[PDB]
Amino acid sequence: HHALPLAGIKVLDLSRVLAGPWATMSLADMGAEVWKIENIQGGDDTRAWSVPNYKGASTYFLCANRGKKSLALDLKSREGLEIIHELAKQADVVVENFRSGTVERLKIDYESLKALNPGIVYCSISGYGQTGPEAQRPGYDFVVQAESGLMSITGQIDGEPTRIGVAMTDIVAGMVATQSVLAALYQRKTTGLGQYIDVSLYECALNTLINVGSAHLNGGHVPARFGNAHPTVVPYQIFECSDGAFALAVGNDRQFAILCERIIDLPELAADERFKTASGRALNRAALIPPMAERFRTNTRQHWMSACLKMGVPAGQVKTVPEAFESPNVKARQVVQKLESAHLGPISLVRPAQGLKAQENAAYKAPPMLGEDSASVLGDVLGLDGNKLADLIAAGVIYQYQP
Amino acid sequence: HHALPLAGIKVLDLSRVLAGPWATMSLADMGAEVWKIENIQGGDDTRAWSVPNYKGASTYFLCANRGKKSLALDLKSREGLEIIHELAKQADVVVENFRSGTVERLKIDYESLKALNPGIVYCSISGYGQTGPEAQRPGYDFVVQAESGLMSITGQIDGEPTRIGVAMTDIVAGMVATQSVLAALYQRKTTGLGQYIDVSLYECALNTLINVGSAHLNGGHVPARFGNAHPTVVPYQIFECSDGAFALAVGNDRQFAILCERIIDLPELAADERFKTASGRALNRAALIPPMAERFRTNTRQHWMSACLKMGVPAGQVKTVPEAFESPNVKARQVVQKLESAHLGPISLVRPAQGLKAQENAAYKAPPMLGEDSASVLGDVLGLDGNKLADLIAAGVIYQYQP
Repeated sequence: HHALPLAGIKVLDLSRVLAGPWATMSLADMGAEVWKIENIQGGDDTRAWSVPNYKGASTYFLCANRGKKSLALDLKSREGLEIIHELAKQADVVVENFRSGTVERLKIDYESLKALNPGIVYCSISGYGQTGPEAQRPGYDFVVQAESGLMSITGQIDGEPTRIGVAMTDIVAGMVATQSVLAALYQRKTTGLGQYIDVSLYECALNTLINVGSAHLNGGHVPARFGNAHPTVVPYQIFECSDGAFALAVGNDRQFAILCERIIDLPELAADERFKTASGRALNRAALIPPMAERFRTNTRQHWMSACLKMGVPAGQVKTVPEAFESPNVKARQVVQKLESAHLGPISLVRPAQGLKAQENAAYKAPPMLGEDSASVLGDVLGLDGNKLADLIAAGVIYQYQP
Repeated sequence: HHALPLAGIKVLDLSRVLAGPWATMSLADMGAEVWKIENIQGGDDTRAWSVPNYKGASTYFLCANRGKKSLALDLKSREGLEIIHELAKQADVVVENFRSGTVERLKIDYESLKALNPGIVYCSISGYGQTGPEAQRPGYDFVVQAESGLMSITGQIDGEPTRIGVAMTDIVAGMVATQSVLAALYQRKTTGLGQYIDVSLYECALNTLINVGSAHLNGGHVPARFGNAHPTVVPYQIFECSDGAFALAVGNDRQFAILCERIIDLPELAADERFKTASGRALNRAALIPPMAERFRTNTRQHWMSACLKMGVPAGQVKTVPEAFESPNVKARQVVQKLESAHLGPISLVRPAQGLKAQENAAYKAPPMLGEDSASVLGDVLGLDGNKLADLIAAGVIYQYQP
């Protein structure tokens, strides 16, 4: 109905776990055809992560594999490699995040596929990059959160370093890789040529240090833990109320004055030279927060949030994940999306966030069962007849999901 | 030397704070020319956030404004709007994250600029989107972390919900917006037309719930707090050693067996049916972790990490941000980047993570001073002569940084 930007782009998706699979899911969400190549023995690693499960299937797998066609294949087999190379001749993009040396060992490395298809955009996501001393080193989100410095600044001030409840660095690396693939496809419209992309999970994590890292790199400022407070914006933190906590976020000097004179009734704070400007509130933070905290404990959370809403002071409340999906805009903008799996029935996912108009009424293929699309991809893309498909199954080269 | 993918792309950057500025910095990192339009009174909001500062300048501003030309301008002035519209006729992209209704009030909204330039790709980043009940509502990273459910799952199990030490959701929204702009530019090479993009910070945050959200949406599983543990992968968490903590990450059943039989010397665990598979280790987590934790306290952190490295079990250590920038690959791959500011001297930043080869030897403009490039942009892009530039300065329409 509404054509998506990447229609006609074909992706040979060798990725697994989360970082790569999120990149190719995103390319699919923007209109690409994705051929998820999976090992016959269990396929993507996330398929084995069956705690929790929906109707016996990994829920982890569901979150990053919308819109993909699953071809279960024996990559080490002689016949399986031939299939990969025939598909690479048709492919616009290749994405892989195997351990170091795997693609070379399997002859699906960039140089091998480049000879088959010089226009191919080849994207490799690795823990620490393809060069340097730690190139051989495995990359996991939890390790990168520890070593990137994200954990050292996250958590309670006196508490221990804390990880994020999700694998945020893998998501970031997948989003960065999506940018790289898109920009290389854009350049290919002129040069006609592909190229190799080396995305590093660790460098993606370092990029997320933003203001904390730039202060360290410029002036040598040593990072500190601020808990639920911010290191530069004040008052920008959680405050305790009589019945519970609420998040207060003032961005500009005008909002702070409104808070003091119209909501918490401490007009002297807005008059004080220490607290008038945002730079002054950070310096004199120690003197500003305590009187505010005392004032907030006098009323309930709903009282303060209603006052903030009337007066225009940005405030929010800590919501559980189930509460978040009940928010008014989730219902209004139809954020939660219903897809139909032939075998699992309806599957609900958060819709793509790119904000392209052609995505609103787009119909998305549900996350595939292992090998759900083996015969469809081989028939449509390579023209394999029925007889050849039966030979491949008998030899164990391919697997097709059977109800 | 090495041409970048977006060379020749021109961006009219009206964004401020972090989400938008990160999107246009990324477009600049991939080769675009960016015209950062800033209010004469202080410019970007981050410029006022001078705690911490380097040589008196905001370090926060430095992290998201590499590669941009700063034009200090009075957007409400009659002459300033004319400049914006003349630049929009030359622009390939527009990016804005003003409060709701600002662009309409200033006549820089999408419909106004679309008539000037039908090919313009217009990207608007908002807190909750451009439609629905909360469209008028302000969007701040701290509020979205609270309300998206990220805080409810992050932090110690018995502790209070905790935010991330950086504004991760704004970074994610900027990265998503970069994808949207790129995909729309790719489609424009065929259709010849621009389009409007509506990126929602809140929906970008919901996308990051990945496996936690998909389990909730499929099977109604209620999320729980796991602290430094993972909800689905075991043993994947922090363990205490005699002298301190270390992060252990086993992804596959083979690594778990090696850990038990070759490192911690608890071979019975690998033999137990409960702990043999990853799905079984999550179910029987309560019985597996305690014996492992007891075993780790018998030796030092360095002993266990050395053993993990020899045997191939992925492990890591919690590093401070300064420690992270001393890691071997940061030095080898030249991750930290030195730029020259005319007025601040050398400025160090983390290099772009897209992994394009043309970025390795690219030279990047240092983050600009307010109005550092006002005369250069007006002269080069609009052909304004010296006499006209002097009139604009005298009337207060533009500001040029003076040493």
